[PDB]
This record gives sequence, C-alpha cells and structure tokens, in this order.
Amino acid sequence: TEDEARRRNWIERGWAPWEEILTPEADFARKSLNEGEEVPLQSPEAIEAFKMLRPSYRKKKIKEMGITEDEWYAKQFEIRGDKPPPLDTS
Amino acid sequence: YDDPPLVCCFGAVQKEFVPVVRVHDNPMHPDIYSQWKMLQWDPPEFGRAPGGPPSNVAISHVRLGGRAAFMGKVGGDDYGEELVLMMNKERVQTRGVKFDEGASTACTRVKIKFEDGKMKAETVKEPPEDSLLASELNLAVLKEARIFHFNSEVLTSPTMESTLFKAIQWSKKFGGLIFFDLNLPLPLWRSRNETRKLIKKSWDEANIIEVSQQELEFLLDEEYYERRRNYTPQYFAEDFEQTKNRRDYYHYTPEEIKPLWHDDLKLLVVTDGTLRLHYYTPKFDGVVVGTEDVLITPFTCDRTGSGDAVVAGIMRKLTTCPEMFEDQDVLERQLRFAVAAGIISQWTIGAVRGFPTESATQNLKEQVYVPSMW
Amino acid sequence: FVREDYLVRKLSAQELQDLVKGERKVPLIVDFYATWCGPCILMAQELEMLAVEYESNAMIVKVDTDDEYEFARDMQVRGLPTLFFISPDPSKDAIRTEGLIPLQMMRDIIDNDM
Amino acid sequence: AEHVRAPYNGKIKFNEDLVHPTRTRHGHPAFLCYIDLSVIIES
Amino acid sequence: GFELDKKLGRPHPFIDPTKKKQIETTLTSDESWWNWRKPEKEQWSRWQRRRPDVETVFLKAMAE
Repeated sequence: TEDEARRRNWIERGWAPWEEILTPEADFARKSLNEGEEVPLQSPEAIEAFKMLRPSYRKKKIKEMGITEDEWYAKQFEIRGDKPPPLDTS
Repeated sequence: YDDPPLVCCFGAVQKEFVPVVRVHDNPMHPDIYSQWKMLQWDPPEFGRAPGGPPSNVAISHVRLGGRAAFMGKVGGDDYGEELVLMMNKERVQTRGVKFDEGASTACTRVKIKFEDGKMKAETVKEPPEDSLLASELNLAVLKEARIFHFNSEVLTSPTMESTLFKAIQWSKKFGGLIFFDLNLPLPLWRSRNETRKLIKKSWDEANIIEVSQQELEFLLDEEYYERRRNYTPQYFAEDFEQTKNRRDYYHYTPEEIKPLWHDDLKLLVVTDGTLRLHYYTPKFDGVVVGTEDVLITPFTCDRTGSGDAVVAGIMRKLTTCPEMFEDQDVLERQLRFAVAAGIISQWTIGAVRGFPTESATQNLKEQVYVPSMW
Repeated sequence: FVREDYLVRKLSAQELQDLVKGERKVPLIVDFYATWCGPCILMAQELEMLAVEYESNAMIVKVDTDDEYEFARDMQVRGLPTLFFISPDPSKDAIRTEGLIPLQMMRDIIDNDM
Repeated sequence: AEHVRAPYNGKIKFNEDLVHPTRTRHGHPAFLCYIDLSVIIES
Repeated sequence: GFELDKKLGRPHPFIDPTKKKQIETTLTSDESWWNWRKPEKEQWSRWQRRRPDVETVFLKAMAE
C-alpha cells in the first residue's frame, strides 16, 4: 500500500521530500499540466501560476503585499511540511 | 605614397620550412605518409598554427589586399630566380631583393665533426639568405614601409643580426613600426635563459610582438603553466563552468607579462592557434575567441602557413585602422579578421597555395560570427 | 616475393654516426623530418622519387626529429624539411639545404658537388 | 488547423480579460478564445 | 513631392514620411512570457546574411 511503501523507501532507500524551489515556468508547468493538454485553466493555483509568468505582475503583487523583493526571493527557500517538536535538552 | 600603406618583411625567403620544431609524443608510421594527415587534425600544440619565413607573411599580406615588400638576399642560380619569380607573381615588391651571383640559394656549407663522441656540424659558409649586408639594404623601401616585420630566425646569423639592427634603426628613423614575429627555430628552444638573452635586444626594439602560447610560456615558465593546466580540485569545483572539464584557455594577466613588457611596446598578441588571440596593450588587455575546423576537409587540411595568415591579417588591419592601438572594441573586431584568415589558411595543402584573399576572409568572418560582432 | 614500397631507410643518430664515420663510395643524403610536419609529406615523396632515380649511385636516409631531437639540434638544424648532402670525400664539406627544394636542385647538388 | 498570421508590423492591442488562459500542446502560455475577439495592430 | 510622385509613378517612399507614426512602446521582457522574450545574447543563425542576387547588384548600379 501507499503508506508502507513510503516508509520502506524512507528507511531502506534514503527517500525524503526535499523542497524543490521551482521557477515560475516550472511551477506553471506542474500546476497547469494537472488539468489537461489544451484546456481553459480553472484551478485557482493554475490561474495564479499563469499570472506569475510575467515578472512585472510578480513585482506588482509584491508591492501590494508591501514587502521587498529580496526576502521574497528568500521566502521561496522556506522548509515546507510539518515541523519537528522542539528539543528539550535536559 | 600609394595606398594601402606598404609593409616590409625582412629575413629569408624559403619554400615552406616551418621553423618551430619540438618533440611530439604521438608519431605516425615512419614511412606511410598517408597517415601523417591525422597529425594535421590532431596536431602538436606548438604546431596548431605554424608560422614560416617572412616571404609567407608578405605573400599572405598582399593576398589580403595589402602592399608588401621583401628585403633579403638570394643567389644568382636557378633556385633564387624561381623564389623571386614566385614572390613577383604574388605582387610582392622585389626591389629590396639583392642577388649574389657567386652564392647557391638556400645552401649552407657545414663541416661534420665528432666532438665528445657525438656527431656535430659547424657552419663554414652561410647561405645567401643569411648573408645580407647593411650596405645592400634598400633605403626607399625602408622609408616608405609603415611596418617592419622580421622573425627570430635572423638572430641565428650574426651578419643578419647586424643587418637587422641597422635596418631597424633606419625604419625607426623614418617613422615605421617594428613587428617582431618570434617564430622560434629549433636551436632557440634549448633553454629559456639563453633564448631570453639572445632575443632581449630585438624584443626591446619592437612595437608589435606576436608569440604563440607555447613560445610565451617557454619564455616565462614552462613548468609552472604545465602544472597549472594539470591542476584538478580534490573535492568540488569552485564554479560550475569548472565542472565541464573544458579545454584550458587561460588568459595571462599583465602582471605575468610584466617581465616581457617595455616602454615602446604598443601591442602584444599571444595566439593559441586560431582558437584564442590574447592581446595586450599598455592601456588594456583581453582575448578574442576564435575557432577552427580542419575536420571539415580531412583530405586537404594543412596547418602550415596559418600563423603567417594571422600575422598578415593583423598587419593588414593595423595599417588601415590606426584606432586599433587605442580602442579595445575596434581591436577585437579587427582581430576577428585575422582569425578568419588563419582559419581559411588551414584548409589547403601548402602555405603559399592556401593563403586566403580579402573577400573570402571577410565572407568567412561574417559567416562565423554573429552580425553584432562584425 | 613482394617488393617494399619505400626505398628510403630510417636511421638512428648512432647508425648515421657509424655510416658517416665509415668509408663511403657514393654520396649520402640525410633527411630530417617529423610526421607532424605538413611539408615533410611532399619531401618524403620527392626523396622517394630521388631514391628511385639514384639506384646505387646515392644513399638516401631519413632521421626523425622526434627521436633524435638533440642530434638534430647538434647538426645545426633550424627547421623542417632539412637536407644534408654529405660527400664521400672527408676533405670536402657537407651542404645543408632548407625548404622544399626542387628535385632538379637535388640532382644538381649531387652531380656537381658530391 | 489554419494559422492566423500578422499582416503588418505593429503593436498588438486587445483586452486579455475576454480570453481564458491555457497551455498549448507545445508547452506555451496562451489565451483561449470563445467569442468574436477583435485584435488591433497599431502599424 | 509626395501625392504627385505617387500619382506619376516616380520614385517615392511607399509610406509618406510625414504621415508616419512610431509603434509606441512594447513589452520590455519583464511583462512578457518566456517564449516571447528577446534572447540575452545574439544567436548564430546561418541565415544572418542576406542572400546575394542579380537584383541587388543591378538596383545598386541604377541607384548609383
């Protein structure tokens, strides 16, 4: 099943879901190919990925959030998924 | 004075006769010369773009649209007349050529001795190519010529050494430029220090110098650059481009060139065949990226005379573009012409036979490079 | 049963030394060549033709500069192709010719100088 | 499948809100048109 | 000038220089998709030179 196979992959083959920092083009390719070959995009993530293909739109959105571009670039390199419990070194 | 400006090539007129000879570790069959073309498309590094006698440079320069005159002496026999006829049919000015009725052209008298158990030879009578006197010079040619060109082969003859220095004084008096195209012959590769002492005076008497990569590294330090080429990082590369294991095109810093620099040097060109043209001026330095393709014609390719074509193209652009010495972009644009001239010259058997014309060289330059690089 | 395709023999520095030291009846022509040299192919063919011309009236040998570089430098070789015409008389002096000289030039040198 | 080609050099002027974003079979972003769209070329 | 050379067939520009306008400002590659961006470096093409023919030479001669 797809609960013990993943555990076996982790234990015996070193698998881990490392974050893939993608360009807007790769992100759009992943989000838009999930719908179809040549179809009107309907999923909001695909629409956002289509809009982000132009860096001018990205800059306008970044200005709308009132943040600078440098840490937005640094915002991509954020660890996704759950966080481990904090350490209590006694 | 007619246009384009005249150039003078000083030295010996010979048929073929590449001077630069070293040891290669990849020999072909000693008898089957049909295999030796594989060493034309996989050449020794010193023989990538071989040079030759100054007559080759004069012929190539005339074929590229320039005007050239040859200064030298030949015998009064059949071979000297044939050499002069070959230079004349190429529209090279012969008025600077002196005839010797009692001398045999391209013939040297030597005496064979057996010093310390090894056979050796010593010159008894020098050939007429090495026997030009200062009284036999052509003053009109030296007055008209705007570039004076010579090779280090004349430094192997004392008579030609004295004649060369007198001719250099005459040319500098009239305002000409001195082009030192090294082309180290076999004796001058024995050790670095003796060659440096032998060429120091002519090196300091030159405004333009062309050396090959091997010549420059021999003159500075062969072992250091060999070690630098062979270096490989133990764990990881310092940048991605160093992971591709590409051919080394190391550009020498002007600090490394400082021992060989002097005050009258306007331009130094280091040629890695036609692939790289490292140029150094008192104000700036850089490299012109070139290419080569002798595998396009595997059965007619021959690298002999390629360096002569490069030097002739450099002189052709220098005589008509004085802004080369002061503008870096113009210098690179005009050096691409010499790169193309060297590329075409590798496509034919024979140095003189395969020298390109200006039209073909410009056509190849425009075909190879993108239009913004013209 | 099968004739050899090449008549010019390749000699070492020591073998050439012994040949020059020994008694000679016919002129000896020594060629200095390298397989990486483009002009040496034409010289190789020219010297094969010359060897065919002078069946037993001359001796044509060749020395590779990639095996005898120091020997070539000692003999005052400044480039390739380089030919040495050695007369059978030890009193006379040898002639060194540089460049792709014509076949008639070699014939003249052998006839009127060796 | 016929291709519409630009008849003059100029600036393409149309409203992108009347077309639906899509992805071509060649992997390019594009706009799907389902109406009588009018495109202006400022030659 | 114009409107008479055009009527008579005399040599004249196809588009009147006076009745000519620029094409404003277009996308600056920061508001464009990846497939419509001008490449950073010029690309070798093998079609970068115009093909020579008889017409060009003759037209240059009659312009001279």
